[PDB]
Amino acid sequence: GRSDAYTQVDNFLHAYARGGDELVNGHPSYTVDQAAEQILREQASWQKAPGDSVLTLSYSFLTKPNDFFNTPWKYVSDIYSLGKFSAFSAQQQAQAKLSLQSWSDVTNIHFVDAGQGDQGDLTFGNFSSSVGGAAFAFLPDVPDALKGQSWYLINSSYSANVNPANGNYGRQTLTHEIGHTLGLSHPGDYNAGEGDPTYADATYAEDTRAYSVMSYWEEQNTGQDFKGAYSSAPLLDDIAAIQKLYGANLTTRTGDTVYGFNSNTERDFYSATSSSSKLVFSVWDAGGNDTLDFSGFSQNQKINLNEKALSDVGGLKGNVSIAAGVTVENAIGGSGSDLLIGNDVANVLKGGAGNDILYGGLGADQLWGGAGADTFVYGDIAESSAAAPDTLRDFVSGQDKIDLSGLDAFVNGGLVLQYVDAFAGKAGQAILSYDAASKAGSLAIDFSGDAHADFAINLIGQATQADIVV
Amino acid sequence: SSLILLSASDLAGQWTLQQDEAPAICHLELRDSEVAEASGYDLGGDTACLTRWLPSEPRAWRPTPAGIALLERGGLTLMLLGRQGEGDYRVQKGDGGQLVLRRAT
Ligand SMILES: [Ca+2]
Ligand SMILES: [Ca+2]
Ligand SMILES: [Ca+2]
Ligand SMILES: [Ca+2]
Ligand SMILES: [Ca+2]
Ligand SMILES: [Ca+2]
Ligand SMILES: [Ca+2]
Ligand SMILES: [Ca+2]
Ligand SMILES: [Zn+2]
Repeated sequence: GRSDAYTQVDNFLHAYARGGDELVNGHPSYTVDQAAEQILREQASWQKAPGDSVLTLSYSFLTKPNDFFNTPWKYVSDIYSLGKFSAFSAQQQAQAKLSLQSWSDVTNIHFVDAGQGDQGDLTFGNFSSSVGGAAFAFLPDVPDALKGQSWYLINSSYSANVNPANGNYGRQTLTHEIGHTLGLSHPGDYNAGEGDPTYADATYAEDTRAYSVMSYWEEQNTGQDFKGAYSSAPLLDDIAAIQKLYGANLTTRTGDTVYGFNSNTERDFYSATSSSSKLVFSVWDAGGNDTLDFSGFSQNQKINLNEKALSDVGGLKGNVSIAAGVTVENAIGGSGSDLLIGNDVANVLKGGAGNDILYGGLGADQLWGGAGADTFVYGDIAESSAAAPDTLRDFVSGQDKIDLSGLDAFVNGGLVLQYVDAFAGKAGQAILSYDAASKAGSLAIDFSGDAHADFAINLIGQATQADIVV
Repeated sequence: SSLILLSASDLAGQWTLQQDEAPAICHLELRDSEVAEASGYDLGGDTACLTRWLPSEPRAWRPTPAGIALLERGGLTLMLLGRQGEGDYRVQKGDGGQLVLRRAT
């Protein structure tokens, strides 16, 4: 029967399911695309200037109140005074630039620094008299007197916007409000301080900040948990939404990119610097041989390389995801016992220390268990065909295991393996080979019974009959 | 627009968590002293009472943009109480009931 290892793989592959027909948390469940359409429901957007191949927007940091701040009531009925105006501090400006960059990284927009003043298409400023929330901004369908503006609350009672930093609320607020200025709405109809909106007022279940920084609701509402951290950059649904407006940025990170520890992204939110780093990010990558390096954590992790999939990394739940249309090739676990799930292409999976469970999936995968008792799982013979077999690069007989327990042939067909030296037209016959000289080995199986191997796994290190679980 | 993320000091004090209008109730003390391991703040009072509704006893908590989270030692959320209104946080029970957190007295 199916082993615990197989069940763990199967269970995580189906974790954080969305888009089904049944209700979730009393709400309809949306696919990434449906969520994107919903976020863009107001149909607001910037028009690319004539002669520009890509939308170009300048930004500036107000030095003094603009027309809107001086007489808000002339542009917004509800507001009479925004209190005391203050310019963005050096820290606020530096962080705003990182948030702007996180948006231009995923879609086709070129942001241009317009300095200090009111010359930018997008402007930033602080105010002290709350109008219901921590900040606000205007969609690009408003009159020029308000277009591109985002405002942030700062006073003796609220200091979250004073020191925005990687992973905190102040930084997400910048990313969120900037999102509005570019054309994104909250995933549902609600506004801070206006009435008493709750997650129950959401249009769809996935309206949480595990999927969109535009959401007002906690990631815990959908089962994720970032231990108090906040995504500093666009999430899964944000990426899909903004790309519907200005397209996918196919020039971004086309090199062999590493995310997590030892990152070469030069992006604070994609980088881990210690064993205590709380990572929260959605990967947008346009090409190359990429790796999710989570080697620096000790907690048991669950990593899923499929597009749109969420992973439990560094002790958090569903904090790492891969954007729709993105292909991440490799994954490196930490010192804990991890679950590494590959995708349809050839993946390099390294478990590291601990008793890991690796699942290459389709394609000829290079699997390293590392130290500890590791298990290499197969759920379909197509995952390691004789034509394109996986290679177990550090197999240790008596310690590691080749797990075929979930294969249909066994759990449903009741096939029994017969180890032989050569196929003779009998389904289930298997050949275990090993060359001491090259230290190379292999397992070949003829499931159909046509005397031809239809499943094979190459090995660097010997494997015996006892190392194979069925 | 963004929700105001209240500080621990903004919510600190004596609170009660009870099932609907039923007698089942627990007295809690939300403190604003930091707890590093849980990435939150100290939760005092009769926290042991909470095991009547939770798998383990939470001894830490933290404000969220639209609620209050009760935490296990490592920082994971054991219970998220959504803000229904000023000083009124609630969560739906597994069965069908509702737990309500309101300031004491
Ligand atoms: Ca890349
Ligand atoms: Ca790639
Ligand atoms: Ca694969
Ligand atoms: Ca490991
Ligand atoms: Ca091993
Ligand atoms: Ca290992
Ligand atoms: Ca494979
Ligand atoms: Ca065959
Ligand atoms: Zn907003």
